[PDB]
Amino acid sequence: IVLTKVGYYTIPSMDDLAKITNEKGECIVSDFTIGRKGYGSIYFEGDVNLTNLNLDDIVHIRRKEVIVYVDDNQKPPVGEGLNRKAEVTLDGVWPTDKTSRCLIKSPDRLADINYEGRLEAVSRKQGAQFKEYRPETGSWVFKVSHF
Amino acid sequence: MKGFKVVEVGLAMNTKKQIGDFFKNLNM
Amino acid sequence: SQSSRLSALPIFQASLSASQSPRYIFSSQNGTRIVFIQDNIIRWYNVLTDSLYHSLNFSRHLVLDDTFHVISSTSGDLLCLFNDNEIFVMEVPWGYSNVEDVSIQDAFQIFHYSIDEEEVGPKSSIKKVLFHPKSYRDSCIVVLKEDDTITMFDILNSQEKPIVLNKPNNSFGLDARVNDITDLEFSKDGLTLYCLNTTEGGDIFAFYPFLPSVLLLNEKDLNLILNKSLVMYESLDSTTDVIVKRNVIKQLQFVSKLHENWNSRFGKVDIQKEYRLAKVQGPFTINPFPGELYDYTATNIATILIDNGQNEIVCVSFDDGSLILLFKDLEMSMSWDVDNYVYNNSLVLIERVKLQREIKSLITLPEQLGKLYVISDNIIQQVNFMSWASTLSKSINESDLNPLAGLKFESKLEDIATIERIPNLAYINWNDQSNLALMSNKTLTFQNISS
Repeated sequence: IVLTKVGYYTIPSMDDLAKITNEKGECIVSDFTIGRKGYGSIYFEGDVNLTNLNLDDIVHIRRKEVIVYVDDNQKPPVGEGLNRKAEVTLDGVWPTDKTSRCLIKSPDRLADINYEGRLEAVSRKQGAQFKEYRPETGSWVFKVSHF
Repeated sequence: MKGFKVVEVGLAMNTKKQIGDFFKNLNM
Repeated sequence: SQSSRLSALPIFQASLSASQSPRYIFSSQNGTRIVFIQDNIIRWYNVLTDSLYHSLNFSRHLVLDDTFHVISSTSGDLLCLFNDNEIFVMEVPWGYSNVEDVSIQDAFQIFHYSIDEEEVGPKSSIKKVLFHPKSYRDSCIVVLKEDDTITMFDILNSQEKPIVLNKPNNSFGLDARVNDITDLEFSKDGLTLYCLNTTEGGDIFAFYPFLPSVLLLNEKDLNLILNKSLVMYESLDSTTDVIVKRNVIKQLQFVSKLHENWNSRFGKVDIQKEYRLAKVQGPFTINPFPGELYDYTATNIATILIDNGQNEIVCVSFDDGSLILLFKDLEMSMSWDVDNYVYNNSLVLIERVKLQREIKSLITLPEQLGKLYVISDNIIQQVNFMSWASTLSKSINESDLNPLAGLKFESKLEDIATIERIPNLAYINWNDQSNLALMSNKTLTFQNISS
């Protein structure tokens, strides 16, 4: 297990993962979470098999987007490595003004233009399951069958 | 040296940009 | 009515018509040549050469119904027929009289394609096809799919694997590529491809440069691009961001190469694959922008020329049955590697036109400048902005912005005809005449145009 890259964390954190690490190197915690502070977070519910997995090359979180497993290189089977179901939360997601590219963060205009559905139809078309969109933090959460 | 057409092109280009400001203010 | 010879002509009449096999009509060469397709048979009449119309039956390969749309390249030389599943490109037999030969009959079935040609898996359906304006001898077609994928097929080359721009992403949520494209449209420079996406209510993106296998480029335009390229280079300083500087240099190089490999005779040039692959530039900035339009979404987009010096005006449809006329005020720079390039992607909202009816689809006939045909609900109105666009056109070359003082920017919105089914159109110049062929399903009206 490795987690360098600036901002990235975990729940349980990397310290709380040094304790629950099996007497062989078999780290398998349940209700695991990760993500870059301020950008997003991916919540893997239930049991997970983190048995020595390089998070540095597995998870990436840029604004409005997320990447799990660089491509499909070592992309473990559906339910193996990390290629399991989860609940992503990308934050700081807002529409932009057409005159000054400004971020519309106003819960009003946000609701007037219905950023909701627009963001939903993008989850639909992405094979994911829309969940919700919190205006205040520009949080957009959706569920995916795998990664 | 000296430019002939290319110069004209820049003028044109610039002018379109000038026109840009027109409509930006002409409204609000 | 003087009923001397309008609407009545050899090529235009044909009974034994089936209440199915739709019919289409296309002009060509300033309303000189004509192409008529009915009962799966192509008719063509040259109002200069030909004494009588000649035909061809292609029912052997294609059985037209109502899933198909046909379009003809501007040069008129070709025809493309497609549906949400396959593409057929046929070469109109101009000069040919007899086309009976069952073998020569096939020497016209130039290109074929069917989505069910990709290995296995989810194959997305075709959303629109276009002929690439400057694709030397109409050798390239642009196919847009549901997965917003834009693909260029070189019609005249098997040895040419297609190029696929704006490919899908393995990510999640918004990324780099342009998602949810509702309409495609080429710039009047024929190097830029505008895209109208919905995701954020509707914004404009573009592909500069969007190139074909072989470029059709005359000398006038070779220089123009080349000059604009130098002016760009000349304008680089120290405030210029690195990425921009980079592109502009790369641009001047590519174009400086177009100049070397330019074919003086024909007027073509080969464009090596590298330059062909390009990432989308955008979103463009529309300014000012009506607060209302944020509720609605964009419907279509069209480009209307207003002279001959490629000075055009972008046009966008909206849910509220609203139309907006934008003007590109800044010179774009070509881009390639850049994810989310935006350097100089700006438009200026000149005017707004409310119609309140449903805006089905925008259409324009090249031949007549500053004019746009909006297919409302059961109407077809001709928005004519030549009132001010002819003035805007001078002020551009005169570098004189005074004439635009207190000028009123209102498009003289007229009304063509009534229809139910979204019609077909064409420009015929019959005896120094502005003729607008209106082909609804059964209907087949003919009219005149102011000028």
